[PDB]
Amino acid sequence: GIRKYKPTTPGRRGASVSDFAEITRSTPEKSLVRPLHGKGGRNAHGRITTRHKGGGHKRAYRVIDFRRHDKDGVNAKVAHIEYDPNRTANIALLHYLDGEKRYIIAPQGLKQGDVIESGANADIKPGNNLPLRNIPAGTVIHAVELRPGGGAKLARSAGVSIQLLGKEGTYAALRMPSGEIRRVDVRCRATVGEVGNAEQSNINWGKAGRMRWKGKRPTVRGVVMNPVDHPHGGGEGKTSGGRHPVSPWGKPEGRTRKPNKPSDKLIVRRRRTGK
Amino acid sequence: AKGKRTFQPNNRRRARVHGFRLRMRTRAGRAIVANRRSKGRRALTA
RNA sequence: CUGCUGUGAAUCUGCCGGGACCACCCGGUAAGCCUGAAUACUUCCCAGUGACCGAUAGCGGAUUAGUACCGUGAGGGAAU
RNA sequence: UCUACCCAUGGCCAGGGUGAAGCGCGGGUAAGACCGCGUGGAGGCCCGAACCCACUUAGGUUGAAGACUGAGGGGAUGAG
RNA sequence: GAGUGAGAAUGCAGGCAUGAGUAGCGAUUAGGCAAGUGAGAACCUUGCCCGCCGAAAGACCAAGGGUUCCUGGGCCAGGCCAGUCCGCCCAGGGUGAGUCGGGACCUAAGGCGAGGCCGACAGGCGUAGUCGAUGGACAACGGGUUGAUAUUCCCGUACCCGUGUAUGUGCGUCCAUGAUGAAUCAGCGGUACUAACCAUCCAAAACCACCGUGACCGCACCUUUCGGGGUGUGGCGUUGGUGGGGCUGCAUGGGACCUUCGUUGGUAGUAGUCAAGCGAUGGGGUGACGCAGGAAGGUAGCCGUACCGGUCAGUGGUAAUACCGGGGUAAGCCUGUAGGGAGUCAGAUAGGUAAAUCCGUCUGGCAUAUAUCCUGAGAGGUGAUGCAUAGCCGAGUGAGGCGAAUUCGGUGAUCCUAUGCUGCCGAGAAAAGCCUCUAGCGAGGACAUACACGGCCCGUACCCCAAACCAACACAGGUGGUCAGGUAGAGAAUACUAAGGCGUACGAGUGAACUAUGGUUAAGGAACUCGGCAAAAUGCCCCCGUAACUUCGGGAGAAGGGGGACCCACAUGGCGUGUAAGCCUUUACGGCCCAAGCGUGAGUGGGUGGCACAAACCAGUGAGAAGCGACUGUUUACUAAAAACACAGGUCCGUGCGAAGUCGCAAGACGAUGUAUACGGACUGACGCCUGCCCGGUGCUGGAAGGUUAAGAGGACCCG
RNA sequence: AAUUCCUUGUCGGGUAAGUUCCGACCUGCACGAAUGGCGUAACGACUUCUCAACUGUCUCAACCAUAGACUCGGCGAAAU
Ligand SMILES: [Mg+2]
Ligand SMILES: [Mg+2]
Ligand SMILES: [Mg+2]
Ligand SMILES: [Mg+2]
Ligand SMILES: [Mg+2]
Ligand SMILES: [Mg+2]
Ligand SMILES: [Mg+2]
Ligand SMILES: [Mg+2]
Ligand SMILES: [Mg+2]
Ligand SMILES: [Mg+2]
Ligand SMILES: [Mg+2]
Ligand SMILES: [Mg+2]
Ligand SMILES: [Mg+2]
Ligand SMILES: [Mg+2]
Ligand SMILES: [Mg+2]
Ligand SMILES: [Mg+2]
Ligand SMILES: [Mg+2]
Ligand SMILES: [Mg+2]
Ligand SMILES: [Mg+2]
Ligand SMILES: [Mg+2]
Ligand SMILES: [Mg+2]
Ligand SMILES: [Mg+2]
Ligand SMILES: [Mg+2]
Ligand SMILES: [Mg+2]
Ligand SMILES: [Mg+2]
Ligand SMILES: [Mg+2]
Ligand SMILES: [Mg+2]
Ligand SMILES: [Mg+2]
Ligand SMILES: [Mg+2]
Ligand SMILES: [Mg+2]
Ligand SMILES: [Mg+2]
Ligand SMILES: [Mg+2]
Ligand SMILES: [Mg+2]
Ligand SMILES: [Mg+2]
Ligand SMILES: [Mg+2]
Ligand SMILES: [Mg+2]
Ligand SMILES: [Mg+2]
Ligand SMILES: [Mg+2]
Ligand SMILES: [Mg+2]
Ligand SMILES: [Mg+2]
Ligand SMILES: [Mg+2]
Ligand SMILES: [Mg+2]
Ligand SMILES: [Mg+2]
Ligand SMILES: [Mg+2]
Ligand SMILES: [Mg+2]
Ligand SMILES: [Mg+2]
Ligand SMILES: [Mg+2]
Ligand SMILES: [Mg+2]
Ligand SMILES: [Mg+2]
Ligand SMILES: [Mg+2]
Ligand SMILES: [Mg+2]
Ligand SMILES: [Mg+2]
Ligand SMILES: [Mg+2]
Ligand SMILES: [Mg+2]
Ligand SMILES: [Mg+2]
Ligand SMILES: [Mg+2]
Ligand SMILES: [Mg+2]
Ligand SMILES: [Mg+2]
Ligand SMILES: [Mg+2]
Ligand SMILES: [Mg+2]
Ligand SMILES: [Mg+2]
Ligand SMILES: [Mg+2]
Ligand SMILES: [Mg+2]
Ligand SMILES: [Mg+2]
Ligand SMILES: [Mg+2]
Ligand SMILES: [Mg+2]
Ligand SMILES: [Mg+2]
Ligand SMILES: [Mg+2]
Ligand SMILES: [Mg+2]
Ligand SMILES: [Mg+2]
Ligand SMILES: [Mg+2]
Ligand SMILES: [Mg+2]
Ligand SMILES: [Mg+2]
Ligand SMILES: [Mg+2]
Ligand SMILES: [Mg+2]
Ligand SMILES: [Mg+2]
Ligand SMILES: [Mg+2]
Ligand SMILES: [Mg+2]
Ligand SMILES: [Mg+2]
Ligand SMILES: [Mg+2]
Ligand SMILES: [Mg+2]
Ligand SMILES: [Mg+2]
Ligand SMILES: [Mg+2]
Ligand SMILES: [Mg+2]
Ligand SMILES: [Mg+2]
Ligand SMILES: [Mg+2]
Ligand SMILES: [Mg+2]
Ligand SMILES: [Mg+2]
Ligand SMILES: [Mg+2]
Ligand SMILES: [Mg+2]
Ligand SMILES: [Mg+2]
Ligand SMILES: [Mg+2]
Ligand SMILES: [Mg+2]
Ligand SMILES: [Mg+2]
Ligand SMILES: [Mg+2]
Ligand SMILES: [Mg+2]
Ligand SMILES: [Mg+2]
Ligand SMILES: [Mg+2]
Ligand SMILES: [Mg+2]
Ligand SMILES: [Mg+2]
Ligand SMILES: [Mg+2]
Ligand SMILES: [Mg+2]
Ligand SMILES: [Mg+2]
Ligand SMILES: [Mg+2]
Ligand SMILES: [Mg+2]
Ligand SMILES: [Mg+2]
Ligand SMILES: [Mg+2]
Ligand SMILES: [Mg+2]
Ligand SMILES: [Mg+2]
Ligand SMILES: [Mg+2]
Ligand SMILES: [Mg+2]
Ligand SMILES: [Mg+2]
Ligand SMILES: [Mg+2]
Ligand SMILES: [Mg+2]
Ligand SMILES: [Mg+2]
Ligand SMILES: [Mg+2]
Ligand SMILES: [Mg+2]
Ligand SMILES: [Mg+2]
Ligand SMILES: [Mg+2]
Ligand SMILES: [Mg+2]
Ligand SMILES: [Mg+2]
Ligand SMILES: [Mg+2]
Ligand SMILES: [Mg+2]
Ligand SMILES: [Mg+2]
Ligand SMILES: [Mg+2]
Ligand SMILES: [Mg+2]
Ligand SMILES: [Mg+2]
Ligand SMILES: [Mg+2]
Repeated sequence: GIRKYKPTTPGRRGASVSDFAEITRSTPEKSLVRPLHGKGGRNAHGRITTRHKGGGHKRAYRVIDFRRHDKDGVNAKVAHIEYDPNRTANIALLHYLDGEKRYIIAPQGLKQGDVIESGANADIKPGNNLPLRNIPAGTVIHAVELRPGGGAKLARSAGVSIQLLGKEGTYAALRMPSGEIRRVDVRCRATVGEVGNAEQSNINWGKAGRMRWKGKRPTVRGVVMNPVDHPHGGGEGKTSGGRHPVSPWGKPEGRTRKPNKPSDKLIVRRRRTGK
Repeated sequence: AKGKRTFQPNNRRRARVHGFRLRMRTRAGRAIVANRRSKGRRALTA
């Protein structure tokens, strides 16, 4: 849920925070954590490639089984539901009855003690993971693959999901959270149900410092640059840019997808733009 | 009242930025060392 | 004459060149390879020479000289 | 090696106020709302040294100093 | 034959004038006298005063420096003066480690990077690796000693790694002893990866019917009758769209013919395996981590005291009644308190690269255990008949010898328990080390005793908020960490002080103007000025009391008013602490309670003194409006701190994923170990009410019947 | 009006005296709706106007001390 902050300070005036209500434990699993450091938005040349990335609280990586492919038919009751700095969604520690612990993205309404099962014969209780071939055409699914074996890539951010519209031959036509309709090989693996933590987008971050705790740095805008730094800079007084809007490197607004991409045969409809 | 001047000595850092091994690993550095040897410097490098 | 790309033959009544090109004449024999001498230079060594300088000159350096010193560093750089 | 930003790993932040949610008690409510009381210890909270800045002014202005000094000045658990 | 002629190039070098015996001689502490030394003394040595620092201007380090350290000598240069002195010159000397700080241990960011991939070459990245502390692991403390080192030397007592020898328990390879789990012969019941088989998702080639034609036309046909055009049905014909049928064809899941897995009558726990010990480079656990906030229990430290040793400080009193000084001692080894943490036993089981008796998981039986285990401040003992100390002495250059008492309390941490506990979201390194399990190695081996030994390399002197480092200088600037006495005090502020350290390197005079820095100022009180600039003013604690407005948090310390000293009494009071005395019990390193002893506010009443009682130093001026930006923040190092930037909130656009964007020639990287509630770009800028018109221009996006258009195919016709 | 040249626009307030200021008027040279428009509690070393208090800012300056200046001894420059 969301809990609001009392305006005791100008920095808390409209801010709100999450009710970490599904968070059943406040400490991760030790054997599933890897070291993770901060990169500053800088690539192998040491140079800034993505701007506005730095500072930010230290975080550690949790290993998620995005590739839930080896535990077929082996149940796993949910051990804990816990926080993750690297997602918007929470994570669930699964206790496979063979004696093996893993992490998955927690779906909406997942509880402790819930049996989760995998394989073609798995039922369609949310949490269960099985190939697109076996889910009825009309389920709402999350964390679906692009190629049969590559692990989840689609609809894994918090609160989102994919509607499986139908199946034709060896392809499944299913709509992205973006409204796009795409076709994916029916041999791909998917998990049933929406993603939890759906309210996380309703929260006011309050102050510049709170968004700096997240690894985000201030964004200066071109109209207040000089013409040597941005196409939008220059002029005396405030300007609208004196020019059609462009990126820092001169590029104009417009379509940016690479034409004639090999996957362009797999997109039924693109996404809507503002109606 | 800031009065910090530009040179702050550090023997290790001076070695790791100007030393013999760093001049040698690259190519322009070997050029610099050979040039200084030919000129006659008693100290080729830091 | 020659590089990259495409196309792409003949073995001598062949093929190439003779300033677009063609005919005739003439010269030669590609797509295989070696090759001394006559030619260019001087880190270094030896021996000499100068209508060359003679200590603010001549080498930056006749003496602690690429030294002292200046610079983070490439480097700059004396005076005696 | 100054400075700008970032990355890892460490250290520091006298003293004193305020009194958030949460919990508990009572009242009030068909049931609430809410209030009063306590515990509670929040906050780019307050006053204020170390520390970090640099708003005013006077002096300096072949200086003590190629940007300082004196008197006041802002931040001071945090985008420090 | 010329390097052939200088007065000018803000010309180049050297030597020297003018200003001129002029300015300055580098803080905000401050010196004096007596004596000595010496050729010479304001500056050196010694004594006695005075003053300054004292969260330092004291003590100890890192980085950096490099011999500046000590002794002897020196006095030409340097020292902003002189110098007998010196961080200066000269010579000799000085730095001692198993435990300190590093390496021989481990890794982080990162660096380099066998092969490698990429790139015309030069090269770019990078795997395995290997370095790389600012972090993790790891064993020593007190006292003494030199002119110069000191957990290093010595003394006393420890701890940690190896090594050899002799002895003791004592499991063992062999015997032998147990545990032992089997298999074959053959009787079997399902469990089977193996046809054929079934269900599921999709459509193999496929018709029907409703409704339309992408264009042609026959049309209900309409419009100035027919100009143009066109709402609408039909056939040639499909941009063809939609709802229907089951065999059927593909894939997905399932039992089953197939095999195999389990069962036993007898032979055959025969044969083999386990039962000492070390055990990984492999598996596992731990290592192992944030921020804030207490409270409690402690100790250090400090303040008094029993006891001890002494003083008489030429003053009016003060001989013990007063005053001054002591009122000490570590690691280690014992004990295991306050606190904090933790179920136990057995069975089965690939999940952990193989195996696990280890770890996970699932089952079950027990009592919530003042039990038990672990941890752990501290108290206590021992260390310690030792060491140290106030003093006392002969007796001096001073080397030396002797040496008392040490008991109770109060206060009290920013230090410890504590890598704890509780809250919170922003969700908080790795590796070795250690422990553990098996793989394995194995005939010996484990613990103990005593004696004898080995413990490597580098630093260590000295400075270190500074005349020894960075600043050209013996420079008013800069420089990370540790320690933190007293009295006022909330305080690490401020005033004064202790220990300790300084008086720091031109002086001596002198009532000029003028400048600077402080002070006071009659009457007036902003009349000054661009402007209350600068000064002045308020300032503390406790009670009382506080406005418009509000986003209900604030505004607010709003504004405003009263008190504050000292003595006495209430008061042998209250409160904290806590000994005895006592009470209570698991009986102890127990709890309860408390005379005494100590510490300590608050008021109440009475009195007393002064111009003044927050007496010094320290320490908000307040109120009312308007503009801008909501807010805290950031910014032109060195004339601009702002209304400018940022911001939380808003929208628009792009991006379906080695995304888009960016860095690269590429490979590759960031984005992101993210996946549209995400990421990038653009504008706006908390909040509240809203955001009008214009799509012509220019961009963006989309579309195609036409017009136009490259290279490439074509080679009619013409020319040699 | 951080926007108005004309302009010291007009009316009221405020002063003894008001080109700034506040509240309005509309003739908007040359405001206007995310280069947002209009408000807004809290905040500001921001800009502007005012009152109280306070004062050497001033009428109008006087006096005191210290560091220089000044004199004596030592050393001893500079731009020009
Ligand atoms: Mg690099
Ligand atoms: Mg961004
Ligand atoms: Mg999250
Ligand atoms: Mg939001
Ligand atoms: Mg806010
Ligand atoms: Mg934004
Ligand atoms: Mg911005
Ligand atoms: Mg620009
Ligand atoms: Mg441009
Ligand atoms: Mg501009
Ligand atoms: Mg403008
Ligand atoms: Mg400065
Ligand atoms: Mg050849
Ligand atoms: Mg010469
Ligand atoms: Mg001569
Ligand atoms: Mg020369
Ligand atoms: Mg040098
Ligand atoms: Mg509270
Ligand atoms: Mg409460
Ligand atoms: Mg604050
Ligand atoms: Mg403030
Ligand atoms: Mg403050
Ligand atoms: Mg202040
Ligand atoms: Mg301050
Ligand atoms: Mg700054
Ligand atoms: Mg100013
Ligand atoms: Mg002057
Ligand atoms: Mg001066
Ligand atoms: Mg100043
Ligand atoms: Mg100051
Ligand atoms: Mg000449
Ligand atoms: Mg001349
Ligand atoms: Mg001349
Ligand atoms: Mg000259
Ligand atoms: Mg002269
Ligand atoms: Mg003169
Ligand atoms: Mg004069
Ligand atoms: Mg003078
Ligand atoms: Mg001086
Ligand atoms: Mg004398
Ligand atoms: Mg003092
Ligand atoms: Mg003190
Ligand atoms: Mg000191
Ligand atoms: Mg000395
Ligand atoms: Mg001398
Ligand atoms: Mg001298
Ligand atoms: Mg001497
Ligand atoms: Mg000496
Ligand atoms: Mg040893
Ligand atoms: Mg590495
Ligand atoms: Mg190589
Ligand atoms: Mg590399
Ligand atoms: Mg190493
Ligand atoms: Mg270290
Ligand atoms: Mg010493
Ligand atoms: Mg010692
Ligand atoms: Mg961890
Ligand atoms: Mg805490
Ligand atoms: Mg305590
Ligand atoms: Mg007397
Ligand atoms: Mg005493
Ligand atoms: Mg187990
Ligand atoms: Mg003890
Ligand atoms: Mg050394
Ligand atoms: Mg030493
Ligand atoms: Mg030392
Ligand atoms: Mg040091
Ligand atoms: Mg000095
Ligand atoms: Mg120096
Ligand atoms: Mg200094
Ligand atoms: Mg500092
Ligand atoms: Mg004190
Ligand atoms: Mg002080
Ligand atoms: Mg003293
Ligand atoms: Mg005079
Ligand atoms: Mg004055
Ligand atoms: Mg007066
Ligand atoms: Mg008066
Ligand atoms: Mg006034
Ligand atoms: Mg006036
Ligand atoms: Mg006035
Ligand atoms: Mg006037
Ligand atoms: Mg002022
Ligand atoms: Mg004042
Ligand atoms: Mg009030
Ligand atoms: Mg107000
Ligand atoms: Mg008040
Ligand atoms: Mg008792
Ligand atoms: Mg009793
Ligand atoms: Mg009792
Ligand atoms: Mg009186
Ligand atoms: Mg104050
Ligand atoms: Mg207004
Ligand atoms: Mg604003
Ligand atoms: Mg602002
Ligand atoms: Mg500036
Ligand atoms: Mg400011
Ligand atoms: Mg300024
Ligand atoms: Mg700006
Ligand atoms: Mg936004
Ligand atoms: Mg836009
Ligand atoms: Mg791309
Ligand atoms: Mg979007
Ligand atoms: Mg703006
Ligand atoms: Mg808005
Ligand atoms: Mg609009
Ligand atoms: Mg429009
Ligand atoms: Mg338009
Ligand atoms: Mg348009
Ligand atoms: Mg258009
Ligand atoms: Mg277009
Ligand atoms: Mg062609
Ligand atoms: Mg105005
Ligand atoms: Mg205007
Ligand atoms: Mg006007
Ligand atoms: Mg008027
Ligand atoms: Mg007005
Ligand atoms: Mg704009
Ligand atoms: Mg505008
Ligand atoms: Mg607009
Ligand atoms: Mg705005
Ligand atoms: Mg406005
Ligand atoms: Mg406002
Ligand atoms: Mg501010
Ligand atoms: Mg300002
Ligand atoms: Mg007069
Ligand atoms: Mg003077
Ligand atoms: Mg003189």
